[PDB]
Parts: sequence; structure tokens; C-alpha cells
Amino acid sequence: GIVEQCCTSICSLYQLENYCN
Amino acid sequence: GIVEQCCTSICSLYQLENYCN
Amino acid sequence: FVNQHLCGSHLVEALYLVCGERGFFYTPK
Amino acid sequence: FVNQHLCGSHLVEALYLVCGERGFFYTPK
Ligand code: NA
Ligand code: NA
Repeated sequence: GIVEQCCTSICSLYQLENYCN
Repeated sequence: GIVEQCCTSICSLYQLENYCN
Repeated sequence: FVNQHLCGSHLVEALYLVCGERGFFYTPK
Repeated sequence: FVNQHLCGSHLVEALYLVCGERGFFYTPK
């Protein structure tokens, strides 16, 4: 999930946008 | 939605919790 | 902190604090 | 602001800024 992608690893715009509605 | 309940009117715990997963 | 007008980042913050590990959805429009 | 480790309120903030009026879902667990 987002925590694995963005908190424990370096986030990206690409990944953040996966969690926009 | 949440903006109507919490931004343009006074928010509440009760309403916030409606938007928890 | 919840019993006030909360807009934008201020509203997102309150959701974050209240919902905890449950998480939340923020749908402004 | 997005290309870093972001946790907790810092992550929620980035979602808020990037997603805009679309909104977002934050599911930590
Ligand atoms: Na608290
Ligand atoms: Na921006």
C-alpha cells in the first residue's frame, strides 16, 4: 500500500496519483 | 459531503468518523 | 480540534488524527 | 515535495496537494 511505497520507500508522483479519486 | 458539513458549517467528530474507512 | 470550521489541509489533518490506522477518504467535490 | 520518504501527516499532506479537488483515499494499514 501507500505506506510501503511512500513512507518506508521513497515516494513518487506516479504512486501518489494512484490514490487520488 | 464533508466540505458542506465541516468546512462551510461546523465540523463534528460524529461527521468526521463517517469518512473513516 | 474537531468542533470548528475545518477547510483544506486543516480538514485533512483532522481526518488523519481521528481516523488513525483505519485511514479515511477525502472527497472535496 | 513528493520525491522523498513521506510518513503520517507528511504523506497525507502530499496527497492533498497532488490530488486537489479529485480528493484521495489514505489507507495506512
Ligand atoms: Na487525538
Ligand atoms: Na503544487
